[PDB]
Amino acid sequence: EETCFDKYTGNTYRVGDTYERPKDSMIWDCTCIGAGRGRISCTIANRCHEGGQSYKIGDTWRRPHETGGYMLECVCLGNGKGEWTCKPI
Amino acid sequence: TGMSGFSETVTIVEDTRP
Repeated sequence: EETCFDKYTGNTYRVGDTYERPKDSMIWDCTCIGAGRGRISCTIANRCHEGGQSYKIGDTWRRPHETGGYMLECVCLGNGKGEWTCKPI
Repeated sequence: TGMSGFSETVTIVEDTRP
């Protein structure tokens, strides 16, 4: 069985396993690819890292609008671009 | 009245057994 070991999580994964790796004050979405080299690919392209937190696609959060009169609700869209959008509450 | 943006967008590939 081909595996990947992640030195941060301390776990051994099989090919195709996905998992979270907290690092750099963010959360990386990692995949054990293997490829005969214990190849791991990790990405934040489908997370939003905003207001010091890590959000998955569909997660929401709040931040004040620049005018200060009202709050925004934001949602993480991802789109391989860490895309998020916010509407007034 | 709203706001939108893009977070840091990075992909890392590591060969743990090169």
